[PDB]
Amino acid sequence: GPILEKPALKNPTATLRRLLGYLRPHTFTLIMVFVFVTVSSILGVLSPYLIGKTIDVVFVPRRFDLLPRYMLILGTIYALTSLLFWLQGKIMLTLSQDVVFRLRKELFEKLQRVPVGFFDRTPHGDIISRVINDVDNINNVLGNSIIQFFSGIVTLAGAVIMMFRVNVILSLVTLSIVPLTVLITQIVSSQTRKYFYENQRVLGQLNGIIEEDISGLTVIKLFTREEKEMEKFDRVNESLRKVGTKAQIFSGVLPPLMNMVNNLGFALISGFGGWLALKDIITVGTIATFIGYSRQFTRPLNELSNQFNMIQMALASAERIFEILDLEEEKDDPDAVELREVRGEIEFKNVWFSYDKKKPVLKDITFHIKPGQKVALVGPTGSGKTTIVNLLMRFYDVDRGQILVDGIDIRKIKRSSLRSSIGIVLQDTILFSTTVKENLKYGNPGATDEEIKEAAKLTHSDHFIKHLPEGYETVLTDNGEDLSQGQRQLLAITRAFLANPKILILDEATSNVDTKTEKSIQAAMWKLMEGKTSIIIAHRLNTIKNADLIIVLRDGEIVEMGKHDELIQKRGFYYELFTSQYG
Amino acid sequence: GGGSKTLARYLKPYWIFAVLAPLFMVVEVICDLSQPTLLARIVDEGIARGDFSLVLKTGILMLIVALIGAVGGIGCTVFASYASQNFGADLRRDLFRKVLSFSISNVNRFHTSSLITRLTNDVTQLQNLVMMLLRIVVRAPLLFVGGIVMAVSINVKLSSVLIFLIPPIVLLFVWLTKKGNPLFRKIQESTDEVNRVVRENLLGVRVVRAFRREEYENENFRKANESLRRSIISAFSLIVFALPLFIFIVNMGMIAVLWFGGVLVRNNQMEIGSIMAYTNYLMQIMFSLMMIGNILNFIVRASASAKRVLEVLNEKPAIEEADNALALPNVEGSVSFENVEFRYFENTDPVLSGVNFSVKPGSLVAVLGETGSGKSTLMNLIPRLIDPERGRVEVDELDVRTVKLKDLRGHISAVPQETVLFSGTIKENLKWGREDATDDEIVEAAKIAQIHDFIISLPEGYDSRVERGGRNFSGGQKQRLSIARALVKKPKVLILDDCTSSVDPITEKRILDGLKRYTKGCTTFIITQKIPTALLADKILVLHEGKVAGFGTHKELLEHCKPYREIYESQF
Repeated sequence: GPILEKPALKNPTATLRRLLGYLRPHTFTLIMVFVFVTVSSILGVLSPYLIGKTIDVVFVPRRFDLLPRYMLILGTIYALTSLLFWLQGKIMLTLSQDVVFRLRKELFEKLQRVPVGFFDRTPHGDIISRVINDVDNINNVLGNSIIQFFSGIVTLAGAVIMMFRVNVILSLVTLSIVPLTVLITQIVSSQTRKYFYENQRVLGQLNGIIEEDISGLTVIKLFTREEKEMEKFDRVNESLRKVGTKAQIFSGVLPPLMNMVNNLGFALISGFGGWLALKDIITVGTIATFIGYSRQFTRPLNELSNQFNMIQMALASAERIFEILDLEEEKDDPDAVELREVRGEIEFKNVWFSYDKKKPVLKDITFHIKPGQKVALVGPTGSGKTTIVNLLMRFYDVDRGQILVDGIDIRKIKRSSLRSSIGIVLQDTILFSTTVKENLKYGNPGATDEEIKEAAKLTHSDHFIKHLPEGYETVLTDNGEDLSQGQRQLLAITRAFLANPKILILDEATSNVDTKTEKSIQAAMWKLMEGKTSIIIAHRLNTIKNADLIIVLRDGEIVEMGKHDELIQKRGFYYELFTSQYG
Repeated sequence: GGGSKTLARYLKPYWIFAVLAPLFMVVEVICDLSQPTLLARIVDEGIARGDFSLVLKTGILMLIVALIGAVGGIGCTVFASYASQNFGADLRRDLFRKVLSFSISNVNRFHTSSLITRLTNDVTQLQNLVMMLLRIVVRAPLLFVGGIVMAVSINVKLSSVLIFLIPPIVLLFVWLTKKGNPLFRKIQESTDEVNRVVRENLLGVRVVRAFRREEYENENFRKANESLRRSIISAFSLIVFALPLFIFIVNMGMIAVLWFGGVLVRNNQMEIGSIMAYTNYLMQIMFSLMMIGNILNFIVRASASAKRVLEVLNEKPAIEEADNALALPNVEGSVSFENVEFRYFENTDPVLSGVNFSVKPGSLVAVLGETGSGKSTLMNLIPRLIDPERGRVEVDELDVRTVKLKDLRGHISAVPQETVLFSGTIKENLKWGREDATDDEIVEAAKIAQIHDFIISLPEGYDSRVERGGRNFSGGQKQRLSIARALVKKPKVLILDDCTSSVDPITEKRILDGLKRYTKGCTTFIITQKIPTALLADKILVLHEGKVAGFGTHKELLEHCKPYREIYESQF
């Protein structure tokens, strides 16, 4: 409703030109629409003039033989005005719609290329909300606000030019309501704004109390807080009762006021008009005509202001969208290389990394994983063992030091070839809203409907898969919401298999998994990990006991390194981290 | 069945506002209908008759009629504001009081999300509905009916025009609504699909990127994009044809007024002024009929709100304290189940069945089982948040259905896996168990909970700020904060879930060890799925698929209890 503050557009004309180049290919079509509004708006100010003339040429001198010629001219004038309202709307509908249809390709494609960090930093819900709203804002202004503003201008100027060339005294009389309108509109809109926001403040508070007390209802009951929460609600609710009244009042009185100003316009035109008529200065039709313009200086003025602010707002929205489309995208090196068929040796050389560049996350990390080796990464929450996964996939780049697969530095390998050779199963697995088969095939487009079965057979997933309602073509609605979590991780394991990577990065949760699937998934991991180098964020005793190398982490620093029995024999931090668990 | 509760009781006490709003609005309507009759009088009886008084006097009169009509409006809006806002406040309050009485059984009937939208949005729609009823619902139909009344009184015969003008418009509105509704529904479907593809491509960007399959998502987005372009282009192509056709009919109607009225002035039946007012009336009838078209649309949606709000008002709370419930000034903390059969939804299978166990006061019992075993119902049954279908739950050998709820829950602390804090400070939250708790006592509790050092590192320490729901603290921080919040309450029974945050660092073991020092005079259930966690407990309640499998120590359970053996195999 009421705007908070005017948009701080960083040189709008620059982003205006940019926006004015999107609809550039349909210039002729946009000119054709612009003459329509002109002739549809001008024709619409002619109508009340003709009625006055008709009154003056047919009705007053009792010349009703001229009536059919006048009614035909009006009738066709009407026909044309409504036929151009269809046109200049039907055309702008698709034109505007195509414009944003593009903007959606561009923004979405920008999303595929934009660095992960942008997604990692801002809460997903907000980026979709702001972007979409910014986009509608364009759409509504390009498809509506621009023509309604312009049409209003030609209409306003039209009705004014004709008024003065008919009678000047009467013109100054009716146009005396304009100062009244503006004064009223401004005073009222100032209070509407003040109480809209004071209301929105309390309403947002009251709704917060409602959303947190319903979601945490159980905690309120266990703590017998019903009375206290009732009190906290009441004081805010009683505060909303009083403010809403004020907000709803001031947002409500402008229409009666505008309608009053209309009635005053109607009166003055009828008094002064009729008085001038007695003095033979104007005619009766002239009064009829000025009646016809008597509401053209209240709401249509307000429309002009509001449409202008909407246009102004749309430029800010265009500016944000253009900044997103200007963000830098991930690109390979000019000399980036495809991955030669190697068994995947991994090395970190004195690497340092941080997300905010202020709070160090990884320090001096150095190790060497040779082909076929099962490596366990252990440590408390903050060890940074979850960050290693990102760097090796190059979702983020290292600050200091160098990471390298098969000797070759990771920043000089094609991002395309890297992410194939290296596979990944995360603790927070992500399935899509397609069938089971389409999810498993995701890792390999050219996978047959026999290899999907065969591989699923090998990882103990195929069992429950066919036991599902629609079997293999079961549309996993809401990202596998109706699946056993173990079954989801089993599907995740199965689809990671089909991508045939030569390096595997695992993180398999244990939280709410039933023991039955649990045996199956760790069997599936084994078939997954065989023939592959496997860096595991281990959670299971049978993987740390069977690891070829364990890298104990703490504060983003490698404290220890060695095999299980050795690291227990050392009785260091790994001892505490282990014996205080499986002791 | 259903309920006799009614939302017309929330408007009832402000009935005076409810009568002055529409009354004041008729004054605006009458004054608005006065104007064209007075104009016609200026010309048919003033101008055409040569007298200036007439013109001057009715001219002065029209101004007064405009100032008066203006009051009626502002009046209507003042009163309708009060009537609606008070209605809203009173409705909202009763809605909230209702939910604060609800049990888990109630909340599960609706959804917590839906319950939120009923006490927020749905309230504001009815508030608006009431505003609407007291103003344009009075304004529009009177202008329509009145305009027709005026038209007819001016010249009955010419009014036949309206019979040809109103049916085509009404039919236009019917056809639009009938053919429009499916298409706008189609828009919301395509809009959603656009949101589906953007959301999944954000939440799963790490997967689609690692799978070198980004172009497939461009292909996917295109389809959702091209669909949104069509469903919108088609829906609105109607609208963009609807409005101009309406204007024409209105226009062509005025053609019918001049023409038909033309023969009537030639035949000395209508003055020219009357023809002029007739146009001004014709337009009041048409544009008001359009407002009526709009009112109807809001009523039907607003009506759905009335139903949802009413379901909440009519819902009876599933957990009732008895009339002569037993006060519990203290509790020792013995806890038993006697043939408990439990199930959250009457559709599904029993979550528990024939569960028999007893726990002497002070025991530290690990309740071990896998997901779906029913181990997590304990937290809900012991304090009376649900009642069993069959069997009884007892605390201190008393059926919990017999004791006062405030007393019972006042002695039991439950720490669920998913924690919820409330806006305010960490101290305010931590004091939820007892206002009169000293800072030393809070620090003691936080220290056991292993969260005191984190709190103390924050700039404002304990008086540091907790945002809505506790959304600004991590998962493990909220969990410990919730553990500390429990300890301050001084529970005589303590039910803790998920062991601790699923594979929490070694410091998980400290909280366990630290509780053991505290659980002196506290019966403590720790619902884990972890063997090591269950090993810190005096005794293990093993649950498999709803029935109790075993109940003893590791050496006993590793012998007989087959589920326990199966669990132990998976973990070692």
